[PDB]
Amino acid sequence: IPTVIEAYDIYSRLLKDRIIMLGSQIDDNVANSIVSQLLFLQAQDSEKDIYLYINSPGGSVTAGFAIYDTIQHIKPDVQTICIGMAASMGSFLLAAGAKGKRFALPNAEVMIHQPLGGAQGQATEIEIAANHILKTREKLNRILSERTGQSIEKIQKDTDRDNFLTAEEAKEYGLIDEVMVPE
Amino acid sequence: IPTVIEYDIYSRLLKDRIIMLGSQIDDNVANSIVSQLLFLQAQDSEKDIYLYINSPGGSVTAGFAIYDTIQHIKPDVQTICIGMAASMGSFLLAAGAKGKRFALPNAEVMIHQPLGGAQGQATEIEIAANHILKTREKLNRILSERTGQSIEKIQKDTDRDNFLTAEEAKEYGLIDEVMVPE
Amino acid sequence: IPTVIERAYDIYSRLLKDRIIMLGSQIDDNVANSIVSQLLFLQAQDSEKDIYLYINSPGGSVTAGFAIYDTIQHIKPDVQTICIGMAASMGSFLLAAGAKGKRFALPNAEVMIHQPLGGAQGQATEIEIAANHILKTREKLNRILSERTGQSIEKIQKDTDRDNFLTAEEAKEYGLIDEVMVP
Amino acid sequence: IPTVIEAYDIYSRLLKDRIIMLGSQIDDNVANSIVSQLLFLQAQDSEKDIYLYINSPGGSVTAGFAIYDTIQHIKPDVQTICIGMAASMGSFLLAAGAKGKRFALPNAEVMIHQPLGGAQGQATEIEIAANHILKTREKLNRILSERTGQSIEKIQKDTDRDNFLTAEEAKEYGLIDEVMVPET
Amino acid sequence: IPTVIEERAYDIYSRLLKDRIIMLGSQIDDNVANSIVSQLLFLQAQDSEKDIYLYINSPGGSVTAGFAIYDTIQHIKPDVQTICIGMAASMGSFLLAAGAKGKRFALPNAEVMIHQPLGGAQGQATEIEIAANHILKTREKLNRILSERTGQSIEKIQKDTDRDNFLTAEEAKEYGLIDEVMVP
Amino acid sequence: IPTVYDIYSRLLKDRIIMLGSQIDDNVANSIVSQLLFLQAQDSEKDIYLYINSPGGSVTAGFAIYDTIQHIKPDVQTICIGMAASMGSFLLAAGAKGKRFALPNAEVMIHQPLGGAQGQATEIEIAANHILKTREKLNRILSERTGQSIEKIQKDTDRDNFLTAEEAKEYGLIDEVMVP
Amino acid sequence: IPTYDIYSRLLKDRIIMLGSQIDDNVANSIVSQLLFLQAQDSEKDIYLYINSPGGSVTAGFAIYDTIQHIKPDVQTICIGMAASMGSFLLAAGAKGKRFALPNAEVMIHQPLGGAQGQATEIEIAANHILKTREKLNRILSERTGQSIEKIQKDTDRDNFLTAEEAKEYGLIDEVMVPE
Amino acid sequence: IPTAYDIYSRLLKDRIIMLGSQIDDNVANSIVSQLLFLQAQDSEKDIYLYINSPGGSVTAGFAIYDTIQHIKPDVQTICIGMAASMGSFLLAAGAKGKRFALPNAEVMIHQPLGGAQGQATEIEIAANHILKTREKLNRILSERTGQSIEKIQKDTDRDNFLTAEEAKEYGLIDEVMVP
Amino acid sequence: IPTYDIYSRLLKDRIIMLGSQIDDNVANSIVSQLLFLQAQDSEKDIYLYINSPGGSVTAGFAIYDTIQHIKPDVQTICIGMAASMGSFLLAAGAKGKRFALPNAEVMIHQPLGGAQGQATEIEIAANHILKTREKLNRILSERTGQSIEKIQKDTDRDNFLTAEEAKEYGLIDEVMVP
Ligand SMILES: *[B]([O])([O])[C]([C][C]([C])[C])[N]C(=O)[C]([C][C]([C])[C])[N]C(=O)C1=[C][C]=C(O[C])[C]=C1Cl
Ligand SMILES: *[B]([O])([O])[C]([C][C]([C])[C])[N]C(=O)[C]([C][C]([C])[C])[N]C(=O)C1=[C][C]=C(O[C])[C]=C1Cl
Ligand SMILES: *[B]([O])([O])[C]([C][C]([C])[C])[N]C(=O)[C]([C][C]([C])[C])[N]C(=O)C1=[C][C]=C(O[C])[C]=C1Cl
Ligand SMILES: *[B]([O])([O])[C]([C][C]([C])[C])[N]C(=O)[C]([C][C]([C])[C])[N]C(=O)C1=[C][C]=C(O[C])[C]=C1Cl
Ligand SMILES: *[B]([O])([O])[C]([C][C]([C])[C])[N]C(=O)[C]([C][C]([C])[C])[N]C(=O)C1=[C][C]=C(O[C])[C]=C1Cl
Ligand SMILES: *[B]([O])([O])[C]([C][C]([C])[C])[N]C(=O)[C]([C][C]([C])[C])[N]C(=O)C1=[C][C]=C(O[C])[C]=C1Cl
Ligand SMILES: *[B]([O])([O])[C]([C][C]([C])[C])[N]C(=O)[C]([C][C]([C])[C])[N]C(=O)C1=[C][C]=C(O[C])[C]=C1Cl
Ligand SMILES: *[B]([O])([O])[C]([C][C]([C])[C])[N]C(=O)[C]([C][C]([C])[C])[N]C(=O)C1=[C][C]=C(O[C])[C]=C1Cl
Ligand SMILES: *[B]([O])([O])[C]([C][C]([C])[C])[N]C(=O)[C]([C][C]([C])[C])[N]C(=O)C1=[C][C]=C(O[C])[C]=C1Cl
Repeated sequence: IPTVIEAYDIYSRLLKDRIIMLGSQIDDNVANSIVSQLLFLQAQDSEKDIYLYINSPGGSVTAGFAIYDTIQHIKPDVQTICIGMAASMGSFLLAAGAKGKRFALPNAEVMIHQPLGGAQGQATEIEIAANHILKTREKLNRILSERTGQSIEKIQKDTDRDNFLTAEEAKEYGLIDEVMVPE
Repeated sequence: IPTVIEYDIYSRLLKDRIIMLGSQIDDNVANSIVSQLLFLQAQDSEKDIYLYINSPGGSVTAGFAIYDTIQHIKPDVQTICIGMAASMGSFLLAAGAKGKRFALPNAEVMIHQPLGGAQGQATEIEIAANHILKTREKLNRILSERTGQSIEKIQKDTDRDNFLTAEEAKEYGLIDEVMVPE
Repeated sequence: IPTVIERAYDIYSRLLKDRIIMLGSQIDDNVANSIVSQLLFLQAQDSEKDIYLYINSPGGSVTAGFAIYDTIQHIKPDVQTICIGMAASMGSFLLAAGAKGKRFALPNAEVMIHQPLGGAQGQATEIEIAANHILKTREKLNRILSERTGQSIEKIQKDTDRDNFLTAEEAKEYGLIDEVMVP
Repeated sequence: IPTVIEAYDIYSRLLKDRIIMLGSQIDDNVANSIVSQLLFLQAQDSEKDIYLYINSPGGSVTAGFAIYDTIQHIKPDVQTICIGMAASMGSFLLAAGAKGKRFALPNAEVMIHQPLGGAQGQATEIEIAANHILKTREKLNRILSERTGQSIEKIQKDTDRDNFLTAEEAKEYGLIDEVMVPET
Repeated sequence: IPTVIEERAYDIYSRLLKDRIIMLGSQIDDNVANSIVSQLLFLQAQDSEKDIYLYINSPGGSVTAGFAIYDTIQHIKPDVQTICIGMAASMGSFLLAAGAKGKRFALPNAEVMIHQPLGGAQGQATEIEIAANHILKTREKLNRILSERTGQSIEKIQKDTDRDNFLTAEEAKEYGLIDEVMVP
Repeated sequence: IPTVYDIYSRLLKDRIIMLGSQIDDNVANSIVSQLLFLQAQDSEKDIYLYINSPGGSVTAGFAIYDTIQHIKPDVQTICIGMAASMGSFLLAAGAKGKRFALPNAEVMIHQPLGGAQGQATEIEIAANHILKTREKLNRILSERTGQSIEKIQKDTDRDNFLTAEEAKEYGLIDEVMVP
Repeated sequence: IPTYDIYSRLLKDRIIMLGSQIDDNVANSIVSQLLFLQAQDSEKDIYLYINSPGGSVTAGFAIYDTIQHIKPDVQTICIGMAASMGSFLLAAGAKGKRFALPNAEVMIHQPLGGAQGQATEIEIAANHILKTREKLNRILSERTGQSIEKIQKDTDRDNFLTAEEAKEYGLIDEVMVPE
Repeated sequence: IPTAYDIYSRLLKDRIIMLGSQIDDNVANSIVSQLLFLQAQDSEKDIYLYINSPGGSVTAGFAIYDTIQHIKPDVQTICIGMAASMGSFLLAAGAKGKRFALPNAEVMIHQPLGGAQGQATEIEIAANHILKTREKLNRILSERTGQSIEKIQKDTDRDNFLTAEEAKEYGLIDEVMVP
Repeated sequence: IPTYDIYSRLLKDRIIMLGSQIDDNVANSIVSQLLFLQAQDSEKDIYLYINSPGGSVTAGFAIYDTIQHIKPDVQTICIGMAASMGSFLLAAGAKGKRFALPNAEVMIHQPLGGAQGQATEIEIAANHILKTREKLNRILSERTGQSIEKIQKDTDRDNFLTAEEAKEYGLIDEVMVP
């Protein structure tokens, strides 16, 4: 990763212009970094927009909600820009950007689906894990319904299996507001 | 395994209608035990069969293959716990002919709820959870019928591993008698 | 596996003398070759007397299963099928394949039906060929199961979308078996 | 494998009735056994038909040709019966049965495709390996052309990728003569 | 981890630490506890009166590593606000409840999970007995503290932690693990 | 194993059972089966159980122990090489007056070993189980040897190696077998 | 890497080196570099050197869409090999400013992937990779002037082109002759 | 192993036992069983024990040693190839006057080896056990060879390789078997 | 590596060290160094030391084409060993300015590779590597003055040359005397 001397790595240089790059799977380490960058940018300027680029195959639901809740909590608008692919928790965070400021580039892909997990142990323990993942799915569907304007029942049906959308399809669905046309 | 010349030792016992269940219960063990029970019924439909059980348990469906065959055939199947009858082992111990379920004095019996795993989409985990919960209800109902304990008590007593002495298993209704030396 | 002396038989060979075949494992080509050989042997010994096929199987290969299925339908003797323990996936398909009126399950036996599974890796063209093959296989399985059960192809498709666990009595109601063998 | 006491394993008992079961991948060990079974049966009776059941995903080309050439060499007709699947060298051996006596059961699958292999080393060594596998494909296509009545050009096109056929499609192609229908 | 230049160069976490923010975003082990304790001691020395903000996104971890953090929080003079984002499970939720009373928060979609300790023991019966007594005494200590931090009885905590118990942020507030759900 | 019958099958004809390995469920199943077979052949004649074993599973050992006590024939026990742990427990289980060791055979006694993993409640259950198992073993060994439960508990806290003569003094055997 | 590291020094002159497989980390870096260069000067050309065996389609489209989005022209220069997503990005440079060195190789082929699971899941994955191929073919048609039908046929298997053949194909505009 | 008897079973008919491997519990159980079988067939006729062994477990060796000393028939021992460690101990255990080695056979003597891991107390118990084992081995070897315990202790401090003639001079065997 | 690190210090004097197998990472670095030096001074010679067992053909051609493209002369100096793609790059230096030290070794041979899959795929891979060999032989013929037919025979198997033999072959111009 190259250096820019004004010495910054390229990502730290973009962060100076309020750009955050989410370009990997979402785990607790990534979420801790993204959250810290959001809190830092709010402290630097509580009113100017932040730009969150998303190229992510997804990852942990709780790590994703750390980012989601921080976006909703802070005062600046967070624009979201999908490049490459926003899948699974990636597409959920894309839909979480400020309304009117959610974008995808024309050949970027969006994929939505239901949560996945594992459970092992006594019948009672499997029951607890199943109830938890089902309640998690309900919470995700309810929020995505609010962010897209689609009904919970439609979101549930449309996420039963992997569902791949073009940028234009994601706009029609309500996951983004605009397909970004070239400058 | 030694040989007996009039057989491996187990085949020689089978001639006397004794079946030795001395391992974990998987599909291979169940197929063998079921085949032995069917053979013994065909050889003599009226004489008792003796099923010795020293087993840590195993697959529920494999256990039910054995359980349903015991209940289906005409001869009574006596069950004799030696060493340990745990989990599906204790369920099969309790499945013997009423009045003919035994444990040796220092044999141990353990009962608990089923265990398993589930991986995949939330919908798939839900299907797996419902299946293991329905399996537990079926096991508990049958154990209630075999012991005389209420389903509610069986559910409470199997929440975690529950180790019983032979005398405790008799009091519980899992066996009929502790076998005294001859 | 114990021995029985009448010469000397292993327990399974002794049951085969009474026209009983035990299918008690996963279904692969080696198992299918053994089951088919036993069926052909029994038909040659007596083309009129019933055969008893016990099934305790988690399933396996579709093509290995169809070697067994087609042999059952081809030979002259009726093949009774008896589920003990579990008949899942290709196991339940073969259970439903027994002579009509002579398909049985023990009371606590489990039956599970679902759609085929597989894998494919390589170029897009190769993945397409593999996808078309498994989809055509599912259509064939559904058509036969409709014929064996009396259910419509549309209902079978819906009911096999995910793992579907049936009790012996439910399998009878579904048309997969004819009777529960009650003690 | 169960035993039959007349003591035979089940396969030895079928071999007494001139039935050979090919139920695995085709490698040198399987070919050696099948060839030995064919030679034995001819020695027992040079006039009576042999029955070769095929449920195979395929395997080695040279092991397959050991079986193929033995079938064509011996005097008895060898009937071939596809159950389950006959793929790749398996479908080639299915087509090698006596004409008029090649069968598939109704739900059996047949798959044809081109040979596969590997090559590693110097450019010259890769060239030799490529020429060998290409010549092998030409040999297979020519024989399959003769067994099916299809042109070499059509077989080449139809085997470029994995090509799955139903039993009825295999009859239409000329790989088998009849679909064995159940009395039922 | 990006850098911020103020020239003094900070990683992003060092920059937040300048504003008295500590980020606990991983499993809790001895290395993590040593870092957190050191940060808490550093912040107390910089200003013994100003609040500290401890963000918690953690699946839990070692009980003794957790108590190093817990005891340091209670020992130092500044109030430590705790803020759950994502998930506070197991030793994570214990530390969430350890924040200054009135200053324990969770974000609206954050999850809190409470349960009993887990461990392992191998060796002689005497050794297994010692390990069992130790983990049971550890559980009693945890329950007693959680009773004091939440206002719930020890008997209720024991029952509610028998198996994994997942709470929403609002349920955690009702339980007494936090004081408020932080609204946007 | 040479043929005569394999060598062990030939000894079994003379009512000799060789326990010469670790004790697991498979070994216990075989030994129990041999004991039941010998009782069915002749319910009055003595059985000879040779023991050279490092020990093994407690429940597998109790399957053997309870069968010895259940059947009618006396079972003589003969320690050759080593009888350790559950091996020494079975040695002490032979018919009183008919428990032997060869002069250079070793006997070792110690407490049970095991594992426990999971929630505190699960660890508690496993600990209680292994502790009750030790109490059961000590009670029986007390009855078999004449030593108090307190002495057995103290003496099995760690590995305790005994010579044949020491095993006789302890009450684990009745006689050291002289040539 | 010698010392700015050498790549950072080239970046000062608006030169980006894509010299590896294309994964999400590489795409994130290239996109960031492109965005940085546009912010420094929105009018001056950028030079993207490509020596790559290919990689992820979505990572490649992150770079592709950023190239088309920003205002500066991006020249592409193939050195060594541009294969698969590498050759797609080569064709993505500003028209008239796509180059290859005389002995550089270009290879085009269809996408590859995997699918595992239920028949329905395999169907979804197959449809996805097939739609991805249609999208790639459509864009490459626009970039080269070849028809979608021709691109489909020519990418059925690995198709290796010399620099001059790549110019004839329309993937580049000129073969770079020595200065 | 050629063949109805396998070759070893055929030799056992002539009262020949072949010890041709490392000595573990399985081997000891087999050798002991063969010795008991031969005594039961004929309590007066000599037994011939061939030894080609690198050694092995001390307790397994003593199961064989004590059985040799217990039974009524004389056991001749014949070293072919090598008798090392417990192998040489068993060679010396044959009937006095009937211990042989072939001319090019090797004999090796040394002290016991083992391992210990755990608490200081556990290491102490293991050390005391192996030291007492060494004392027992040296005492018996002194009786079998006529050498003093002090000399055996010195001569086994490290690996000590003897020719057949040296083993005779030492007292481990009685005669070298000449062709 | 002591520390400018020692290599960065040599680069200031227009010296590039190629001291490893040739893969894409190494080629990317060498190319960048060549472009940097040309931008610093388009007229002064560059010195490329080569101690390499060879490596990827396409990575080698990235370096080869950059050497031929830039304006400064690139001197090549073989120390230790130049094998395979290493010796190809040695021969690629400016004519009159290709050197080897007296005990350095040069080895030439044909390309190597692998191919797995359907017969058609093996055919494509075989054709590709054979065309690559033809391309390499043609360029080496131009750089050495040997016929393509002679290069083909001489590279059929591993062919080890002394520095003096490499000079006689035309792979280098001079053996560097102390
Ligand atoms: B996506 O693959 O990023 C998806 C989230 C979408 C549905 C919004 N991520 C998950 O579902 C993750 C996948 C793991 C492999 C990281 N699952 C969880 O975070 C999770 C949630 C709840 C439970 O309860 C048992 C388990 C799991 Cl693993
Ligand atoms: B016991 O440990 O033998 C127990 C049976 C008792 C409760 C009667 N066995 C099981 O519960 C087995 C354990 C496996 C490790 C073999 N569990 C099952 O057979 C089973 C049943 C149902 C499901 O549904 C998901 C899973 C499993 Cl794994
Ligand atoms: B069951 O698990 O036995 C199921 C069959 C049911 C639906 C009747 N078996 C399969 O679906 C098998 C699973 C493998 C792991 C053995 N799948 C196939 O046999 C099969 C069929 C078709 C294709 O085309 C790509 C692949 C596979 Cl793997
Ligand atoms: B099929 O998978 O049986 C196929 C034969 C068909 C085309 C008639 N088998 C092969 O192509 C085998 C595959 C191996 C994995 C066993 N390939 C060969 O026998 C073979 C032939 C020629 C060459 O020359 C290099 C290589 C190989 Cl591997
Ligand atoms: B939680 O998973 O963070 C939980 C703590 C809660 C109940 C407050 N953590 C533990 O219980 C840890 C889990 C390990 C995998 C790190 N357990 C211990 O720290 C611990 C405590 C006491 C004993 O005594 C044997 C063992 C263990 Cl492992
Ligand atoms: B000895 O090592 O044979 C000993 C028995 C003596 C004390 C009579 N064996 C055991 O203690 C075995 C050791 C295992 C490694 C096989 N332990 C058990 O059988 C046992 C008993 C009880 C519990 O409860 C947790 C566990 C175990 Cl593993
Ligand atoms: B090339 O090898 O870079 C090729 C892209 C060309 C055709 C433009 N890359 C791929 O095809 C990659 C290869 C992976 C091994 C990284 N494939 C994908 O990115 C991809 C696309 C779509 C699907 O759907 C199932 C899977 C995959 Cl893996
Ligand atoms: B020789 O290698 O056979 C030697 C015996 C001679 C000295 C008579 N064998 C041993 O010393 C064996 C070696 C093991 C690798 C099998 N040692 C023991 O049997 C033994 C004895 C006592 C102790 O106490 C801790 C340990 C061991 Cl391992
Ligand atoms: B030398 O080992 O550097 C040699 C180059 C000489 C002949 C000028 N390098 C290769 O031949 C390399 C070897 C690899 C192990 C890196 N081969 C290729 O670069 C190459 C070229 C073409 C093909 O087509 C299939 C494959 C390979 Cl691997």
